[PDB]
Amino acid sequence: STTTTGAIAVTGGTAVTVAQTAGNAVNTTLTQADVTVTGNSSTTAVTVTQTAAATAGATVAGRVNGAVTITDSAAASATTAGKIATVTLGSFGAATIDSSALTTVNLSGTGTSLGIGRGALTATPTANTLTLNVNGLTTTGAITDSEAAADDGFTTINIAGSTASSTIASLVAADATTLNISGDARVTITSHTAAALTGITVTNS
Amino acid sequence: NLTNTGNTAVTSFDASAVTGTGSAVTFVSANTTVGEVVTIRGGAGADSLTGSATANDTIIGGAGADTLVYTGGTDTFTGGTGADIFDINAIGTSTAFVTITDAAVGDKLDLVGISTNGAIADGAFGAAVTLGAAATLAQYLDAAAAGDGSGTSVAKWFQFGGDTYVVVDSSAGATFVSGADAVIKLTGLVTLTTSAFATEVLTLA
Ligand SMILES: [Ca+2]
Ligand SMILES: [Ca+2]
Ligand SMILES: [Ca+2]
Ligand SMILES: [Ca+2]
Ligand SMILES: [Ca+2]
Ligand SMILES: [Ca+2]
Ligand SMILES: [Ca+2]
Ligand SMILES: [Ca+2]
Ligand SMILES: [Ca+2]
Repeated sequence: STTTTGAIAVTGGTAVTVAQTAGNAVNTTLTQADVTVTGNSSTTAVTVTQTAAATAGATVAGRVNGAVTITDSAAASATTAGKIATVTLGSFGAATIDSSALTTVNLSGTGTSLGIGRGALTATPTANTLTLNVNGLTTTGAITDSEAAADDGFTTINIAGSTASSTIASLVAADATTLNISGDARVTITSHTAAALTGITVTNS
Repeated sequence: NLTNTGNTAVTSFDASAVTGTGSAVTFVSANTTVGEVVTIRGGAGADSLTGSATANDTIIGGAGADTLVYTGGTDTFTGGTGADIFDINAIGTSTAFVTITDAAVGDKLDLVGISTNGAIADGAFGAAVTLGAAATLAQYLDAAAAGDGSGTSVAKWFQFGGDTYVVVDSSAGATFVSGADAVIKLTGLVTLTTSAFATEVLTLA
């Protein structure tokens, strides 16, 4: 259809995958579905794939991407652990994650913004390594560490570019210290805002 | 797992006779007698043995994945068989430092607690510091700490007089400063060439 894909909501599960596609005609624009996943305390992983965005052309099928909102159980808790460790995205509009157990984000395709929050845990976190595997990713806007600003963000960010070029329009990580870009294919960061950086280290081929 | 708070006369903890795959013994010395000889013995289990900053702790795990904790003073560590972790939580002096007697392939060296300024290497950081035919321990230390550790702490290592040493430089000048720079002795020649830094955790290869 050209009429837009209606919500998708998931609650609970050991692992969640929601895979949208868009198959609209060559001169139309379909805008895709808003996704919400809310883990229960078994939810280790979440994946939210969509069809890549494109501009409606003569022979180009047009797609806009849906917002994604991922939330762990213990996102609002001061003490409870949190279980969502890995999140995979494959294109996205205004995406959010909120998990104190988050270590890995896998990115892919066409994105608008990712905001990463960690759970409102009051305890000072000890493991603070964001692994950020990219592959064919392009971003309109910012990957932000929303937690770093007023709370305890990631100190070391690792970006592993893989099998295709990636371009992050903006990377905002106010508590970041080390930044290591690794792997297999070009990673481009058009603009970082990471005032506390003491080193950047490319190891990428 | 034995809570030991306020048991300050204890100079010998001997859990060595204990027996299962995982009959895991936890102990923390509450001893505060300055310059004491304290002996801490683990069993067949994956044990968790912590000394006192006050004390010259001899700590010995048995079989299994032992964690031996350094707090201060002249300590002697022996994790027996198994993947032992030597968790270094204090800086020490140039005289009061930890000697690890039997560091072998599989054992780890957790330096998270001496990352004074930032967080260690993260690479496989492994070319030994080499000095002249009659270089002194004092010289090898100064040589190892030559760099700038003010914004970012760095690991180095060397071999002097038949034993292997690891250093954390957290300072400006090419003086190893007793206070904030740290040395760790390892009995014997152990080659850390190929061995790699996990987070701030060195796994022997
Ligand atoms: Ca928060
Ligand atoms: Ca907090
Ligand atoms: Ca902060
Ligand atoms: Ca043991
Ligand atoms: Ca001690
Ligand atoms: Ca052992
Ligand atoms: Ca061992
Ligand atoms: Ca530690
Ligand atoms: Ca120095």
